[PDB]
Amino acid sequence: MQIFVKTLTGKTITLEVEPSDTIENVKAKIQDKEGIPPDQQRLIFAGKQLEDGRTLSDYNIQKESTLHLVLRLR
Amino acid sequence: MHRTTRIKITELNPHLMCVLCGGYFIDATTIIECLHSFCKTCIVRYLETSKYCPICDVQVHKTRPLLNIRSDKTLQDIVYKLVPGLFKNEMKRRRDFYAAHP
Amino acid sequence: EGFWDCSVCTFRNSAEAFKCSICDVRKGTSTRKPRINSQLVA
Amino acid sequence: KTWELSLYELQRTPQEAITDGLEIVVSPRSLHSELMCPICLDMLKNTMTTKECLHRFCADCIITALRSGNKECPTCRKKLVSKRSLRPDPNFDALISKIYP
Amino acid sequence: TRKESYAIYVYKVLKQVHPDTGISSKAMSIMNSFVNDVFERIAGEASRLAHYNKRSTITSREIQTAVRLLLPGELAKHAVSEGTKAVTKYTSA
Amino acid sequence: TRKESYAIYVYKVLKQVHPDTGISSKAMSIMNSFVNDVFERIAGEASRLAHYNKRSTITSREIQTAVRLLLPGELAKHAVSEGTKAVTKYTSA
Amino acid sequence: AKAKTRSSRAGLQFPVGRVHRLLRKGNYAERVGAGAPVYLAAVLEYLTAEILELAGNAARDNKKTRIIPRHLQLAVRNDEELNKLLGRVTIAQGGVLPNIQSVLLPCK
Amino acid sequence: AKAKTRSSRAGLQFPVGRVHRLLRKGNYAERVGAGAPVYLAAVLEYLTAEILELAGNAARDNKKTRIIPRHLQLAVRNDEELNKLLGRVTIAQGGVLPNIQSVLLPK
Amino acid sequence: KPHRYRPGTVALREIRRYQKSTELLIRKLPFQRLVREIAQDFKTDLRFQSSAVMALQEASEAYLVALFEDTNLCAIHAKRVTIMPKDIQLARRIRGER
Amino acid sequence: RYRPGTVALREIRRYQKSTELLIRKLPFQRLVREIAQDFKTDLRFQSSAVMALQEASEAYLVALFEDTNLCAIHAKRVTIMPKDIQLARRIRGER
Amino acid sequence: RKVLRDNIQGITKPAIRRLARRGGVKRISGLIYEETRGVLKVFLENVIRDAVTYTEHAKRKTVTAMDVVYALKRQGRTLYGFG
Amino acid sequence: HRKVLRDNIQGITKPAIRRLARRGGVKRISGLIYEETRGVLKVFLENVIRDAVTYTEHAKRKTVTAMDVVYALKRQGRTLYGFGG
DNA sequence: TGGAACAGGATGTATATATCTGACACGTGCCTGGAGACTAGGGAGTAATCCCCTTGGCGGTTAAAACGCGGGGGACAGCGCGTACGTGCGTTTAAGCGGTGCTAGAGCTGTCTACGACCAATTGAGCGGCCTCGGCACCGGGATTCTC
DNA sequence: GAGAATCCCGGTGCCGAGGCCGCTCAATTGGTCGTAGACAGCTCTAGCACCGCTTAAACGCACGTACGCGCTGTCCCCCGCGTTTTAACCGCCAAGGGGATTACTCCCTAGTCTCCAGGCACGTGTCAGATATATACATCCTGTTCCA
Ligand SMILES: [Zn+2]
Ligand SMILES: [Zn+2]
Ligand SMILES: [Zn+2]
Ligand SMILES: [Zn+2]
Ligand SMILES: [Zn+2]
Repeated sequence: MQIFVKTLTGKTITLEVEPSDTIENVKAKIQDKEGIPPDQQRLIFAGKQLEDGRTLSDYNIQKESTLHLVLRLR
Repeated sequence: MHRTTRIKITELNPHLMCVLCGGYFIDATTIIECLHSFCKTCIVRYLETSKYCPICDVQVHKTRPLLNIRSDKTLQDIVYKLVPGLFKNEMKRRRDFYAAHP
Repeated sequence: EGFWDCSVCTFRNSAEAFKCSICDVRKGTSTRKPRINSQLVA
Repeated sequence: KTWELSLYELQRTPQEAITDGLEIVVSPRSLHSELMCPICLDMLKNTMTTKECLHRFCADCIITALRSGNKECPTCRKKLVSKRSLRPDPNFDALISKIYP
Repeated sequence: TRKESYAIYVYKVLKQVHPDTGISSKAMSIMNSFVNDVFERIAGEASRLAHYNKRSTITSREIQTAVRLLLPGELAKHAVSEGTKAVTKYTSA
Repeated sequence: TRKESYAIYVYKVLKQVHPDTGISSKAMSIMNSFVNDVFERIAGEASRLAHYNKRSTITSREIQTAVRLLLPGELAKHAVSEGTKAVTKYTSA
Repeated sequence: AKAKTRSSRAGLQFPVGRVHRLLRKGNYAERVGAGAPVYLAAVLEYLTAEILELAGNAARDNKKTRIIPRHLQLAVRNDEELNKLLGRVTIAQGGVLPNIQSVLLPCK
Repeated sequence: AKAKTRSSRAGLQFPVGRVHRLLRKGNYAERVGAGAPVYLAAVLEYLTAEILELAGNAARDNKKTRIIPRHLQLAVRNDEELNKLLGRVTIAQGGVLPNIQSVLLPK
Repeated sequence: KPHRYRPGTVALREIRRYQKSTELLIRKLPFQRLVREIAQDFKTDLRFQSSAVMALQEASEAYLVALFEDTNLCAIHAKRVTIMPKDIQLARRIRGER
Repeated sequence: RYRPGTVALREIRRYQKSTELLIRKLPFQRLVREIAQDFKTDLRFQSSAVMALQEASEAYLVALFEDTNLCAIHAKRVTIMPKDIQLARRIRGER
Repeated sequence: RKVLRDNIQGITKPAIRRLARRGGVKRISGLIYEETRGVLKVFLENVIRDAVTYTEHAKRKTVTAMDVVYALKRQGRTLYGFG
Repeated sequence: HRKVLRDNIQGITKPAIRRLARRGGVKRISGLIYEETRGVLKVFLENVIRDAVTYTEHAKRKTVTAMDVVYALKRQGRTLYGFGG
């Protein structure tokens, strides 16, 4: 199960994620492979911003899904 | 090398006279739009009533005709050297004018 | 009318919002959508 | 400004013209520095005068000097833009004509 | 004497787009100047085209080419579409 | 078909100024383009002025004002002088 | 013979007849066609609608109800193609877009 | 009567009649006055003579009996007023003026 | 010691305020007097509509603001934060006015 | 061998004394055709049109390099670097 | 009427500083004021000469906002809002 | 009948860029100037050629002419002398 | 030991002659555009009148400009290093030249037809004047935010 | 944490934005007529594709050096603040200059016809000039030499 994350710089990065994984793990590997601090990341999918305590299966995110990343400096 | 020349002064007097006053060039200033030379007093008195050259009637300036007139030491020395005696007559006149009114 | 979708980040904006709540991109005309080559991440 | 008439100038009478039948004699060095062209250092011919500084030059001399470069007056360093800043001087041409034929 | 302007048509368009918004006199004057300037630009381009091609008449083709030459990108594309639609409607009715 | 150009008159003026100097074809083409550009600029300015003052005629006053607006300084002065001299010579006949 | 305006004929808000008259009287060509005024009016109306929509959005984003030159300037200078079209135009009472070079701004 | 050209009448070398025709057929105004072409022809002749004289000067200076675009470019760019008039104009085969910044010179 | 702001903070505050504001920044009567004196050379006994001097002032301030933006860019390019006449001259020369 | 700079100065004098074109004609023609392919297919070109395009391009680049040199000297350097081009174009108003 | 001499001193240092602040300038040297005065004088000279030429061709004695607009348009400084 | 043309900007060689810089009066050139110049030239050519092709297509022709190029350059403010007009 | 001065070898470059050559300048036929005469109708010059708006002056009221002070931050100069660029050489690539052939398409000519200018009658759209009530400038008071 | 700036809220006033009515002139509708151009046909030219050859120019590599880029230190010159002063601004009045409109008439330019010579396409002889060859002068650099 892979996902695609698109940045505001036109960069699409492929991640190997499990549907049961929570977004905490998602941004964990985001920092691991990109160095983006957790507080600067906002996730957009299906016209809604993901809630902190929710996991992918709640949002019914399927294979080859594209999620948009927004960076806001803190 | 040119030689020493003696010439009639009536030959160049018409080309050395001042039209407005009829006398020799004293403090000669020239209008630069047409390059026409006159006595400073003559041209400054005329310029307060007209904005055109007395000779060729060309517009000297649109607003301030005094802005295009320049005093010419060249023709000054030309007259002082070509004609004899004006320098003595003139400085005697200034001294005898200043000898009574300080 | 109904909620309008953002062109830049696709997050659904309310009909009363004229700049995006996340990316603060001015809403475009009904015919011309706003472009992306305007600013950067920072 | 810088043109107000002085107490002498406002009422001075014209200098009477000398109409007597006398000749004038000039040496070839009487008018030397007054008639020397600053460029060629020779007797002036086809004289041209600048509008702003009223400095006389030989026509060919000033044309060549301006073409070469340094668009300022060779005598007073004041800038002149082109040939249009100069006027011919038939007065001086006639003067040198009778003076040294 | 009368002084013609585009104020009524600008107000009609404004009411069509934003039903609840007004416009001040200075803004209306800016709009009038903008319309006049654009009109002048397009007409000059069309006249130059017609003179270049040895033509004595200005047509919708010349106007379309002038619009393409002047307006950038998407503006030119949509303006051409609107002009073609208006011409087709006028010719049909 | 014949194509008109100012080559003959350019050559006449060149022979008037420099009797023993010739001109190449590329230089002549450049001079022709220069003359056309100046003519177009002056004519456009005169037409704009005539439209501004609500006139239907282009006259020597419009030409003179356009020349003063376009040419800088001494060039404009000498051009005005030559134009007035030519006009008075033509009308005094 | 009921009179129907050409603007209503082509479904436009702009004065097709006035545009035709101005084209005729403007010394652009010896003669003008029939569709040229319609095309020009449609283009002018489209541009006006674009400008007015952007200005209205900008104005009511500020929570006002009147378009002002500041709103017009903001719309024009914030739309890329409109700014390219009006690059050499100065709008009275418009001001400038707020922008400060980051070098001048302090940071950490 | 014998036909006497308007150019000869006004003492000009330029085609007053052709200028009048171009003014009439150029869509500039509804009516064109009689004295308008003479003024324009005289102005064009004066400008041509100015540049041609400068071009000829540069040509004979370089010892080139013939004016070339290089001579035209030198004449135009060496005069401030002509350069300002032709600021946005490119002359083919004209080259550039010889000019190097003093800071670039060897110390 | 009383309150003492470090240099620059008031500068950024003024920058923000004047970038938010839209009014004219030059005095009306001095600008009008300058305009009339400049116009004295071309014609004499001229008269001006108020809208004419208003348009002149608007154009003048717009031109000056654009020139100062270009000068600031030149100054930042030269690794400085202070604008200088060299920056102004370079900006004008590149623009083509000199 | 010469120190650096002498050959550069000689090249500057040589290329400022002459008026010939400095770009290879066939590569320029191929580039022009490739660029034109994106607008209309199967076009034809006149040799004079290609020559005019080349002249305009070279004049534009020469002017841009002059402005770049001015910027580089302003920044207290003698080497031209891309930010000089960027600043020159931004001030000219092309970007 | 008065000779009206020495008027370009009325563009004051605080006004020049305000214009610079609107332009986004943080630090100003001491000679910028003289430089700005010179530049403004040149700009005004050009625009006024063009406007007065238009007015004189119109055979009037009053300079109009439309004349100013025409001068600015000729110079490439197109201005909106004044007709 | 042609298929596709590519890498024709490369034909604008580094020695040619150095020659242009020398005519411009540049003494020392960095390494990225070549790429920057290639991009700038590509943009300029794109604009001019687009305008010229628009003129040609309006003329209902299939050959781009020097008059079309001159008209495009004049429209862009780059008046060019020597090729007609 | 270095640093200023100088001589000799190498290289670019203007100068002095001879080649030959392709473009410049001149002569000719003719045909189309410019000149001479004449008419007529409207654009524009000229004179008179109205009243709109520009100029000039006055008196308060402050808002803003001018002047001086202390100090900290930024501009400028000197130093060191190591990295990117100029210079030179040998090899490889392909551009420029001269020639051939084919044909798509630009350019010119005849026709005839549909389209736009021009004139009349008219009637409704748009401009001028008036009037009113709500949106925005300014007022004051808290509350929040940014600096030092 | 103290202090100055600026957002947030609520009142108040006032003036101009928008709606309404009358008139008049300009856009509609209808018809005619002359010619601009749309289409078909033909010609010939110049743009494209190809060939081979020669050598000019681009490529790749190596080396030394000089110049860009921190880093430090100093000192001087803008910045921020307080106090004095000055003239900008606003409200008011008054006069007349000239911008804007109207009416009359006259003369100047468009349009038509006829005539004819000025300039353009075409053809051709000759010399200005690019190119080649050789030479002496101005630049440039490194190695050597004398003084500190
Ligand atoms: Zn005179
Ligand atoms: Zn006298
Ligand atoms: Zn968004
Ligand atoms: Zn002098
Ligand atoms: Zn001499």
